[PDB]
Amino acid sequence: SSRAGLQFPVGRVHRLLRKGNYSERVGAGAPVYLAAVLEYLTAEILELAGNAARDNKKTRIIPRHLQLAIRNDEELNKLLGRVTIAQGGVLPNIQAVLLPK
DNA sequence: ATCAGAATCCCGGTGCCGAGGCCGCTCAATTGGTCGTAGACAGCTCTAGCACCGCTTAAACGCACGTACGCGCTGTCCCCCGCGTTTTAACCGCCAAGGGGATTACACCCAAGA
Repeated sequence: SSRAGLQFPVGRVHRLLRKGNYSERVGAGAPVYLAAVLEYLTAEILELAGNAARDNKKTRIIPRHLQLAIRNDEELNKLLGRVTIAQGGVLPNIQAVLLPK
């Protein structure tokens, strides 16, 4: 992790890939790549959640912040389409035909 | 246009259990070395993909006319929209079923074992 400049563990990812019964041999660049991708995804999600929390005057990330960060982003909603977030709720979307005319 | 009215958001205020910081190891991560096979690279090939022509024809577009599905407007009465009353989902103290100490007054005498 220190040689690749990543916060996610490289040895743990390598051990998980070796014990997960995915392939006979595992290279040295695949765990680094997977850890980097996971770290980038986590960083994007956490930044969006922190922005949503700052928009609500909150200092702690709650599942509602994660839901608002995932649903507002198009790519994050496409990647997590069939993903359900517990205690996250939904978006405050009201149809125009239901408003008082 | 205009007001009275219940419903909603932000601020003193507070404290507490969840969020956050620190210590000891020890089992997983790291270093160093010896096998070693799956991976990278060069070579032959012919089959598979690609571009183009000859002859053919049913498919696709413009024309003609109305109409019936498409859609605005109307008469109705309906069954949800919404408030008032407890109640049903559980939460919270005294009866009449029994288990036990206590008694057979008071004072005196005789006989026979450890």
